[PDB]
Amino acid sequence: SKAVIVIPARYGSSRLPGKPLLDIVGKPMIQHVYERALQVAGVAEVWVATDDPRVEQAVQAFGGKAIMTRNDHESGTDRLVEVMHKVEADIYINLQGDEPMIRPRDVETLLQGMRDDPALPVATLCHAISAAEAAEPSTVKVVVNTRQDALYFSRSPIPYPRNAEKARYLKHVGIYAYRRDVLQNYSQLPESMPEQAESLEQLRLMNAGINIRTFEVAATGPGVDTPACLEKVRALMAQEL
Amino acid sequence: SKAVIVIPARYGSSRLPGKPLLDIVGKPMIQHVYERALQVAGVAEVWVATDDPRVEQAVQAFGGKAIMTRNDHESGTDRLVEVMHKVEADIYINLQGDEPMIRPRDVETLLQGMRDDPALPVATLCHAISAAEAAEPSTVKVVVNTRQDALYFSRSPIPYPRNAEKARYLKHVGIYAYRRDVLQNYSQLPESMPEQAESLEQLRLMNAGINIRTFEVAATGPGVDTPACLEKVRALMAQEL
Ligand SMILES: Nc1ccn([C@@H]2O[C@H](COP(=O)(O)OP(=O)(O)OP(=O)(O)O)[C@@H](O)[C@H]2O)c(=O)n1
Ligand SMILES: Nc1ccn([C@@H]2O[C@H](COP(=O)(O)OP(=O)(O)OP(=O)(O)O)[C@@H](O)[C@H]2O)c(=O)n1
Ligand SMILES: [Mg+2]
Ligand SMILES: [Mg+2]
Repeated sequence: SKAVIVIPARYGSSRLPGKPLLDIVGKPMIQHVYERALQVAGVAEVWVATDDPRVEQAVQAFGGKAIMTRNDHESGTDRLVEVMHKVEADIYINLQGDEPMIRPRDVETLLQGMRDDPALPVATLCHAISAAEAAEPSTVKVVVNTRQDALYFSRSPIPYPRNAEKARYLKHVGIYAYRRDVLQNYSQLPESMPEQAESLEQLRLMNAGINIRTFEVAATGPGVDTPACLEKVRALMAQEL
Repeated sequence: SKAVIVIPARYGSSRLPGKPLLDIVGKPMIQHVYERALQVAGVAEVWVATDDPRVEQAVQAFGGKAIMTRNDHESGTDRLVEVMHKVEADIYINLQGDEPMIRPRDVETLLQGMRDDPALPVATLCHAISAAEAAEPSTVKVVVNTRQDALYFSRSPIPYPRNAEKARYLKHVGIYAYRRDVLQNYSQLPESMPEQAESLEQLRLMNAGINIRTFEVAATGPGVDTPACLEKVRALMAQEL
């Protein structure tokens, strides 16, 4: 059971452009992710999937695996599919490039889930959040059953707060562990109505009966989209040491 | 493949005491439901599960079948399990006692779904609704996959309208079709957190990985909850004549 990590790092960014080559305390964001990916046990390879060369050059610079990919992809998942075709593996882990504060142990937990249950198509992460945090649509909630299998993913605060005291929310940490086969019969997947309405690509798998299991971890640090928190990333990154 | 129809009709009601016996165009509400259930093809038995002797009598009064049950039942569902033990069948259909405007064909569509797939645990119904309606916490929304399997049931507008033009909604028509086995292991099922927050008992099935398939129908007539709705249906059913 070989497993590899893939890190999508497009240059073009609607919000903050060239977001991956951004300097977070001496290193380019993308590098922080790479180094951390390298610390994950059980992984045979760590690849960065890029579309622009200013990234590929940046990556090779620190000696990272730089595989060039199409500059047309509408989503990460797609770009990952293209890499699944050239880099052989049983398990693919997709780590976003805008999260320089990922926890190598969280990833290990994710990959362990895949290993503990071979029949599991996809694994992903989540963590508890206040009902105050579950209000913001930028935040994505997830609800699961006893087996931790995902029921649904939404921008709406689910479950609804009827008996509000009994409500418990879980943010969804956008990392995924895919079974090679899943990626292979993926391009054939048609976009679902919930997907397009919600603007959540993972719902394209649920539309197709493809089970996704969630794994809970501790409140994770901030991602990197808002240059405002970007100071907290640097401040937390810089402090972290 | 024997299938029976169960109609829970407890005497009690926070706003319409005796409700099952309320008069709509000449007959007590419960009768309407019964007569309509009797029109459904493929059903071997139509039973009314009650908790009161006055409710029992009335049903015997017009030639219907009745069965007394624990007056301490907490829910129409838990009342059904008790009937599952006395009346043998492979499929159980639970029709509400406060919905005299049920459509015999909708139930047939429901029973057919269970028959077309022996492996299906439970089947239910739904129907399209505007986003303006879906806003009401009072209305239970449901979202499904390509095979029409339910992903989640909530009072929150799901799917969330990120790209509203893509958001299409379904109101959950609360009728059920239970495979005998499902009812046999029901009392062992523990209440789920999502079920408690949203106050939706069907969510105790999903928490247990027990698939529920939804079938779409045309917008259904209203039930009898408050006396405004009572006069609301009374009218409808009279102008139908
Ligand atoms: N076609 C795409 C889309 C996304 N990504 C990658 O997926 C991660 C996060 O995606 P996202 O949050 O959507 O960032 P952007 O794609 O740049 O869009 P935005 O800035 O608005 O969030 C990043 O590593 C990004 O480069 C990618 O490689 N190729
Ligand atoms: N302990 C119970 C609870 C409910 N039911 C039956 O389940 C159906 C619908 O129940 P519900 O949706 O909960 O409506 P009500 O409970 O009657 O709402 P209210 O208390 O406000 O009248 C009705 O046929 C009702 O008689 C039952 O037989 N026994
Ligand atoms: Mg991002
Ligand atoms: Mg009612």
